[PDB]
Amino acid sequence: SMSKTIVLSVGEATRTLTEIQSTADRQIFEEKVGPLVGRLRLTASLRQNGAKTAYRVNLKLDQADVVDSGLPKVRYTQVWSHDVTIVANSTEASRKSLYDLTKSLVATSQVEDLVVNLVPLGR
Amino acid sequence: SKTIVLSVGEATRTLTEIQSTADRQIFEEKVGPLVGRLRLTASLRQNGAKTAYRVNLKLDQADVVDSGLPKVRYTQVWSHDVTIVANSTEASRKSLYDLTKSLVATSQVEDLVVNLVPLGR
RNA sequence: GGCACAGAAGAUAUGGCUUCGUGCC
Repeated sequence: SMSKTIVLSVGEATRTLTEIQSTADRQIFEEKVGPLVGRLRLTASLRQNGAKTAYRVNLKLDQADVVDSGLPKVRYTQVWSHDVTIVANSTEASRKSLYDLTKSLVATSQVEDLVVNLVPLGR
Repeated sequence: SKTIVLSVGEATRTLTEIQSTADRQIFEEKVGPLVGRLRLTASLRQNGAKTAYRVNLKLDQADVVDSGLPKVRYTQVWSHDVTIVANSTEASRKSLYDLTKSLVATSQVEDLVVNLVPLGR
């Protein structure tokens, strides 16, 4: 209850990423299940540019593939990172619109097909 | 012609392909002035080793104020970089897809992008 | 020379870029 988390729902299941590191710049959430190697991990950071005219949100989801013939071992890692440029004097509506448009984009079957089957966008 | 349709509430935005190369495509919302049209750029490439693919997706949103003559004030962007291992299971790829679908839909992520509120509750 | 790197920093984004690091021919 008291560790901070982000909870991801995939259909009927939910997957809780527990915060394992927090610094002024950066945050790391990891899923507390399974082998200690290759746990699902979310790295997130917020940063201003030198001019203080824009922000950069970085989010990075690392999904490792662990095989366990004896003791566990990460075979490979697949990653989906995000890089969001927010302008400091932007209207809130402009940021909500970017968010709304991306939530829709990622939710499309076309983007599912691209990532899962390498099928080009456009129908 | 080729399109992708995005749905916000009861509204839709139709992005239409205006360009393609062997490994890149550019979609715009072909509505209104040419100034500041919503744009999606999509790329697919291989590893140096040919053991992985990188998918790049980038949404550029200009802020246009139309007081007679349109002008871009600023542009905000949300880009994605996806690393897909070549020999991987469809299940593992679909899982990463679903986890990210869910990640972006969280109100924590909205709070981050819209209000700069750090993640974790 | 050429190439690799989910190495680091910068960039409101042809961000298919720049610089720096490390490694392979």
